[PDB]
Amino acid sequence: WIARTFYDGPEKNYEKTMAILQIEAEKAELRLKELEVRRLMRARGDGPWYQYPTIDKALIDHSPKTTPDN
Amino acid sequence: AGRIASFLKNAWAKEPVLVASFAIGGLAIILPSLSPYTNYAIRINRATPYNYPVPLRDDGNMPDVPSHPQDPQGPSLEWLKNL
Ligand SMILES: CCCCCCCCCCCCCCCCC[C@@H](O)O[C@H](CO[C@H](O)CCCCCCCCCCCCCCC)COP(=O)(O)OCC[N+](C)(C)C
Ligand SMILES: CCCCCCCC/C=C\CCCCCCCC(=O)O[C@H](COC(=O)CCCCCCC/C=C/CCCCCCCC)COP(=O)(O)OCCN
Repeated sequence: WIARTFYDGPEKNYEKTMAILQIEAEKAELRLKELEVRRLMRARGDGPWYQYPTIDKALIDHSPKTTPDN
Repeated sequence: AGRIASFLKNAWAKEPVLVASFAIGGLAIILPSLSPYTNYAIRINRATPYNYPVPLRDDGNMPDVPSHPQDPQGPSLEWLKNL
């Protein structure tokens, strides 16, 4: 009676544990991958991250400058 | 309208320097936007050649660009002479 009205079967806890373990393992793998990607992006500068501004080339004036040699 | 006229009349007495100052300053602020010669002053400033006019490479597609200074193409300064 106690088992029938207060508890469930073993398979429920078993499969809930499986799902929880899958989620946690995926999160750990993602954390490691994110750290490695951050290291590579900061070292190389070839990714979307750690982009530091340079002078906009639209500010340059392309006209004759009263002197032939610029 | 009576109060403003009374204030102006009372200020013109016993304070003419300030009245003249404000009148001249306001006129200097207002008149340039109404004068038609400010555009002429801008045009005169534009027509003063400080730099060398660098010629353009002709490709047969520029009829508006003269090939000699005496050619009738290009901007004119007859209006400046008539001023
Ligand atoms: C002959 C009898 C011998 C044995 C006597 C047994 C005595 C039993 C008292 C001990 C109770 C144990 C505590 C249980 C509370 C937690 C369990 C909980 O999960 O059960 C809930 C049920 O809650 C219970 O109703 C709680 C009972 C607590 C009340 C105790 C009774 C006496 C208290 C006195 C109250 C005040 C009296 C008035 C004074 C003026 C339903 O939850 P649920 O997630 O769905 O379960 C899923 C499993 N399913 C599928 C089977 C449903
Ligand atoms: C909108 C134009 C603004 C730009 C022009 C400004 C040019 C420079 C003028 C500003 C300089 C500083 C002005 C400081 C004002 C101080 C006023 C003040 O406190 O003086 C009062 C006295 O003056 C006053 O009463 C207050 C101001 C009076 C009105 C002044 C003129 C207001 C507008 C009149 C002209 C309007 C336009 C003219 C149109 C006429 C038609 C062309 C007290 O004087 P006391 O030294 O204490 O001596 C008193 C005891 N004997």
